[PDB]
Amino acid sequence: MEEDIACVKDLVSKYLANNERLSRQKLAFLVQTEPRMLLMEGLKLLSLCIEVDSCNANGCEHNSEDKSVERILHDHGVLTPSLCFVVPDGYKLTGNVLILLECFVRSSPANFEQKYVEDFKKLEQLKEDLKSVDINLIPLIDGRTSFYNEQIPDWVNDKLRDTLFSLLKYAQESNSLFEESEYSRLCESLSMTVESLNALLDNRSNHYEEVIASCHQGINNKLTAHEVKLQIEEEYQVFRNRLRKGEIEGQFLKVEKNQLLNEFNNLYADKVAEKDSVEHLTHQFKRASPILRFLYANISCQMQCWRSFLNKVKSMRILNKLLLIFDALILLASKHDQVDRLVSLESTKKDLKKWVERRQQVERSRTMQSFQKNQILNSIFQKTISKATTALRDVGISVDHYKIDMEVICPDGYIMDFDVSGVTPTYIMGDVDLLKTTDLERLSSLSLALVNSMKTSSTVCKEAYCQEFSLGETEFQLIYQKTGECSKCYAINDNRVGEVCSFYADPKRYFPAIFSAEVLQTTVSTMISWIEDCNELEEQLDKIRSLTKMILILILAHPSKRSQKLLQNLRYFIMAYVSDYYHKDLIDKVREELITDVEFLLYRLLRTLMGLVLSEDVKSMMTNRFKFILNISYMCHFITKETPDRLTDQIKCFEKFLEPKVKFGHVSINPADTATEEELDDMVYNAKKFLSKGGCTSAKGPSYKKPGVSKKYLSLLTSSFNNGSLFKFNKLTALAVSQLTEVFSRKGKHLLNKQDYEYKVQQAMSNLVLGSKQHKGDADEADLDEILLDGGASTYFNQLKETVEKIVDQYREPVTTAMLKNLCFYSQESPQSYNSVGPDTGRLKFSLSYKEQVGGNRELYIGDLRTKMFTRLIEDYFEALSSQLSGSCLNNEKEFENAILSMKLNVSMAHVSYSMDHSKWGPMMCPFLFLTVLQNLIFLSIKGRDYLSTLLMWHMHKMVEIPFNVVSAMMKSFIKAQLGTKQSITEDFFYSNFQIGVVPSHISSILDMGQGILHNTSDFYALITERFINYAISCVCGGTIDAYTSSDDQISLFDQTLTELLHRDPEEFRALMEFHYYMSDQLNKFVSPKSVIGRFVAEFKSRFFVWGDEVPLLTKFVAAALHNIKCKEPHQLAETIDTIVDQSVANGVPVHLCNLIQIRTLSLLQYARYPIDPFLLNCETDVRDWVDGNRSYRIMRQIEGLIPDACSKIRSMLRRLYNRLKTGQLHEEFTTNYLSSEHLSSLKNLCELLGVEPPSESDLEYSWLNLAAHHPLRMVIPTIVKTIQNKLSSIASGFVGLCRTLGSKCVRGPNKENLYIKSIQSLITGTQGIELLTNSIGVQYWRVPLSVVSYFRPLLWDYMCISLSTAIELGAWVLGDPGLNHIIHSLRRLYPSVFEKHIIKFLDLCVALDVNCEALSLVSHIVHYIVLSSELRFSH
Ligand SMILES: [Mn+2]
Repeated sequence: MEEDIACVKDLVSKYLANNERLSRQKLAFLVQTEPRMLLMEGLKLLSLCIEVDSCNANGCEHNSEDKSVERILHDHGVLTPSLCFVVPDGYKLTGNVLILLECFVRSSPANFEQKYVEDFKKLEQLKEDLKSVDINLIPLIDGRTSFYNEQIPDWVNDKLRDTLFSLLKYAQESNSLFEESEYSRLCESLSMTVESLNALLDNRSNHYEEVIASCHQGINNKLTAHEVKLQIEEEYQVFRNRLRKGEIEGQFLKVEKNQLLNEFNNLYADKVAEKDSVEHLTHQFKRASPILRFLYANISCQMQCWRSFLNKVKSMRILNKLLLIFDALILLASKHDQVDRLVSLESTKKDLKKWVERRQQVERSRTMQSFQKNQILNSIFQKTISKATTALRDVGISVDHYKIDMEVICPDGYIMDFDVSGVTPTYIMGDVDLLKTTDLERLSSLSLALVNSMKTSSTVCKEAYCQEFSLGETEFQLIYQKTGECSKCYAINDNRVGEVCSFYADPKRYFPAIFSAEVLQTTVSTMISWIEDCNELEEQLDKIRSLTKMILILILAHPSKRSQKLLQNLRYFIMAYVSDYYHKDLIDKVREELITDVEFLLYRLLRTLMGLVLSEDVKSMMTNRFKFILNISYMCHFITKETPDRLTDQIKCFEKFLEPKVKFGHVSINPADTATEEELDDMVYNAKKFLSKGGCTSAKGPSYKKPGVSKKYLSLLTSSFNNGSLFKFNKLTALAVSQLTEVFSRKGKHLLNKQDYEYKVQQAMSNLVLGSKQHKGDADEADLDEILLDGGASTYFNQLKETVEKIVDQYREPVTTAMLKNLCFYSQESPQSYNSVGPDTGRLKFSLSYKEQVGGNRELYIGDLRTKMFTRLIEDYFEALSSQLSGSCLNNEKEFENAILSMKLNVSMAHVSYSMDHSKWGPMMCPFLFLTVLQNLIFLSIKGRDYLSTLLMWHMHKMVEIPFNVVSAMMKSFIKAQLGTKQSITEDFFYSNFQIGVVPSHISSILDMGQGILHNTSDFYALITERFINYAISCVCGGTIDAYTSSDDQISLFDQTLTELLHRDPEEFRALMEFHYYMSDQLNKFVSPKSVIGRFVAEFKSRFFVWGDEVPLLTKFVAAALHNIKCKEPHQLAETIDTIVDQSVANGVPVHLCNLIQIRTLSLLQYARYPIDPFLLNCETDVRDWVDGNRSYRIMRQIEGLIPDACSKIRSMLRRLYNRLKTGQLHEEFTTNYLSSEHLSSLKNLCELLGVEPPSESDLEYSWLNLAAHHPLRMVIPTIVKTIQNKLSSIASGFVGLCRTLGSKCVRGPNKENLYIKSIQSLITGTQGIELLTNSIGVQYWRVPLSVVSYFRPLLWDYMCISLSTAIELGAWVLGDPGLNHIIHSLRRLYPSVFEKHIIKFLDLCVALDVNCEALSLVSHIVHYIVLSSELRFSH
């Protein structure tokens, strides 16, 4: 035993680095002969060296004596109260800023992220607590995946761990101490960790057997193919016989196009007259809304230089009264600009009324008088301007400042009297034709004004803030009082006469109309040219044009979810109108609640448009009008989707989640990590009730909306599948709350002047009453007591105790190797012996949230990494099972493409195409149903499926978290209803009767199946059920039905037999479809009322197909392109925009909109003072050759259009090179002639090698600004390394941030110093070369670079490498006339990168051409199209 101990002490005696504290640990280490003490001092040595590399790597002072944070601040003299006992690894105190460091090692990813978020939550607790002791805390977590360090070699450490593990093999150690929980925890903690985990005990406590018994209750799952057919035929015959006087006929009808219009016009008859002329509509429209009234009317430099200079100088450092001095300078500039702001809009966009200005000026002059005469004011002005001029000497000067020296020359001889004497002398309805752009231009100006008004800094009569926007030789002013991001009251006014219009909106919703002026008009023109018929010319096109323009402008002027949902129900309605058989309950889901009298006007416009489009004599064509109406809906897709209200949307999504639960009757209250008797009993009872589902054999069978699957149909399905025939200060604020509640009760003379008081008492009550109802945890899954600890981070414990007891009193009136070994060596809590309910660590803890979608708030389920891995295991197991099948279509592009081909082929033969959407696919499904359909299968090649069964059972008992905002709002509502509108909905009564007991926080039920958590299981089940139902229908009527399913929206294709049947017998077809509805409803596959069947359109995955061509679907992609401008480096922003435009042009959207959207994006970049370099965004005025072309191709195209003749010589030399780039002249000579070090001498030698030399004295004269020539642009080394490392707010706020960062410290230099863009512009200013732009791109300028400014980059080298990449990528026609293998190859070429970053024919060249430049789309593209005939003939 002691031989290998002497070998490992010899090993430490050889391979240890010389450290004194490690010689102290070596001194206590080598004197130990006990193996547990050798393991403790050895792992303490290793984790101690981890703390050495952590504290020395992060610069923190090492905590060796296990000093707490209160000990750290206690030794520094910072008095803290009794806080949480946390022992950090390293600490560093710098003034009032403390830095804490904690490090750990984990082998498994779940314990790594788990201890990561546990230590993250503890350091956020210390962050808020020491923030309440006024200390800015900087937490640092150094989590390491390996046991390596900077002290012991790798194989020596592996020999150490294999030596200690070679000491763990003896039995007397584990028999003596360190029992099998800590022994398996230690031995598995030192492992290198998986399907079918088997290191468990599987203590099923008589519960799994009961569920298996309830699953095999009456299901045969063993029948042959002779009883199934007879059973199905008998049941269908009984159903048909019942369909005469019994069942509700499946609620299927037959379209009467005129009746649908007469029902849509009379729909929603709250207050709408069904007689509206176009002229009266326009008259009401141009005077409808105050914003709408602001446009459609009959309206009719030294100051801005000073304003900008003052802003930029005030921003950084100058002082800290300052605003007073700046406003005084503004008044002097205005009074000297006598011969257009009047209220003197000062810095930060604020104005003063010229009255208190004189008063505080008198006060300042009197204070300066007592400092013992107008010259002292001028002297202060020179002091301030001198500080300004030196701060601008730093890097600015007279950079386009246009002679700010006026206040230096004129007022030297000068006066309050002059100022006041200069200040003292200083309908809404119209007819603007709907043919010009003035309306849209005014809308764009107002939208830009709002978006820029969002940028208020908010530091520290009419003292509100103002923004400016100009017009056709006039200058308006927007006024707003409250800053921030919330909806406010805005006022548009002028200075001439009144014109003070007012409204109340939200600024961050008006983004999609900032610079869109020629885009929308072209969309409208295309939509109308789509309707160039031979019948609607009789005075109808102008009405349609006015209607579409009014619709667009009303949508863009008023963003509201109501109009969005209205036009979505409109696309559903038109899909139903064009079809053959629609659902009877359709119009119930098309009517909505509309308010504010604007949505009613929108509905009147839509009704008139539908009447003008779908009147008599339409039988000429139908495709164009259908496409037009679809485009009007996806024109409602223009509205920004940014959750206009958070709390109401969360309440609504939670209500949609919970209503079907209480309708069933299995809502549970918070359990605690265990399994009591009553909940298991009611679980089994409701699982049995889930299977009752009385069929049509009874007298009340077709309930048609109740969840639950019938036992007989499930048994039939399982039997047909197993047979080879289916698929083959606290006290004072609390007393303030109490006295204000007393006021609310009795003292009502002062009605409401306590808004801020209302907020603070609301927050106090919500934090206080929820402090006594902590809804106990004991799981520590990173989110159980956050907000209650934020509110509690500044409060004492006994304080909370006395507050909660006094508030309930006043509320009753109106009515050991455990801890020292955890942090060093072994991991966190690991899965242990689990019951049939949970993993013995939790109970599959999930949490709910809402998702932003243009249609409706989708539900989202989020969980821990452990649960995520369990669900991923179930997911890919069922994914393998489904890939063994073929009918499914979720993610495999091959089968989806096959579905598209089959759909096209079927529609081309004028057959019937059934569409199907399933309502409430989330809640109506159930994991128990999955367990029951799985347990009754065969699946020949077994054992190991019991693990899958218990995993699926873990989902049977799962928990969801109610957000704290919801329960706080419910408590406020209950208090308001108890102290002081009687519309108690089911959820409110549920919350109230729960509050009578204990408040609920966690919910557990049966039929939840959180969306996305079990996606592939749902796909598998839906595939099986759809195939079985189609087989049943083909057996009943002798037909053939194909199906394609995506787990929510499915399509079905009927053969010629069913089409002939529909053409011959409508009654049998209606009976067959009602029987399909009955079958799909017996199993939990409820059909949504939006499902329509017909032979004109096919609805699948938001892609519509008709006979002939396919729907171009323009406006959806147009409005998508107008959106999504985030806060990134504008190169990546242009990448994203070009990708979206490439998808759009892969579609049917006419090219002319590509160029317009790109011009809009370039204008948005121009407005942000960001140099329009050529490599930023693609060329414009594009040819129709967006096919077979990459982004590099379009960059090459714009450079060739930008260079008249040199590109021709470059193309000639490159063709001669590519002819020599073949065998015999391999790239080794070229890669050795790379020469990316000094200059373009490589190309000089290449062109002089085989002919024409380049035209010098003009080639180097062309160069562009690469601002990221040394480092990327920061905002608060090639790209290959970024790809290797990646291998392992609102939308308007993004644009606001983009404009903010591009003005502040953004770019840095080769000296590790930050600077501005205007810094570079003031650095060049000329010096042999001026911008020399061409069509809006400020590019192409240099004379002879050869040491002060290296930000430039020649055009010829970039064009050369990009042309080489484009040529080797695709084709050789581009020179005409108008994953891991790459890593291995980069390791082969780059010698020093082998020890720095390790973790065929032309690949060497393409990877070589990426180390120098970073934006030429190489790595991104390495790892169908519909074009018009005329645009193709326009191609070159
Ligand atoms: Mn659908």
